[PDB]
Amino acid sequence: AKARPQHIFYRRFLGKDGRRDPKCQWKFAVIFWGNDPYGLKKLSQAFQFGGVKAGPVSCLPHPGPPITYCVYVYCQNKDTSKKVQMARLAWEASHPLAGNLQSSIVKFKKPLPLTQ
Amino acid sequence: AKARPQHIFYRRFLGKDGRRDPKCQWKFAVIFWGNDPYGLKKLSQAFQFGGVKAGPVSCLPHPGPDQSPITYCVYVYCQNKDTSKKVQMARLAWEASHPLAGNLQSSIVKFKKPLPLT
Ligand SMILES: [Mg+2]
Repeated sequence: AKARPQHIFYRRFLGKDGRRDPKCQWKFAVIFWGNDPYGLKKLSQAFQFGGVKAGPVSCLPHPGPPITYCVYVYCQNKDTSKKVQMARLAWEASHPLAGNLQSSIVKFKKPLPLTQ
Repeated sequence: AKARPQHIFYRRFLGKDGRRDPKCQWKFAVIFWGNDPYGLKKLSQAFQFGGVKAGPVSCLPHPGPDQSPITYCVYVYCQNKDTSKKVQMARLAWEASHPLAGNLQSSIVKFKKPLPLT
């Protein structure tokens, strides 16, 4: 529903990257974090392609003595991950509505079983 | 509460790596993933030190067509790559120590930018 235009933006932005190469192992990702969770929720729903899959929204730990929500985006190759980092950054500049998420590229040693 | 014995195992195991070393930035972590949430929950509650902080349990995606176990995971954020591997060992010790605990797969994590954890 609400995350739909954002989805199409990434759809043509990522281009070839969205399609999945069965050989590549899921070893990199992009973590987005902000204070407004529903924004991340729409980001999570938007980044759903064969080649780029976002996990659900969750938190980072903070010592109690404001919650920080985050969403992890998993991508087949390091090249793609940077692209996702740009993709959102473009949307943020493109659409003034969208809040400004901080982010960081993620590097896994051992691959993950996203598929097969 | 139920993850008290597990917490104390790590408390002594990690030793000084549990401390802050405040100069350090958080750019490393360890992702644990398996098919049993509540084991990961207990892990998450156990890993809670000044130098090692675990996020809550979450999932990894799967595609609609794929038959899947609905695997869950927890991130364990750290000071340095030094602590991150130690974390990986710490859990493996507990897994070999206590046969009860299901054997989680895991992976050391590396971040580009530091995360806001202080
Ligand atoms: Mg803006």
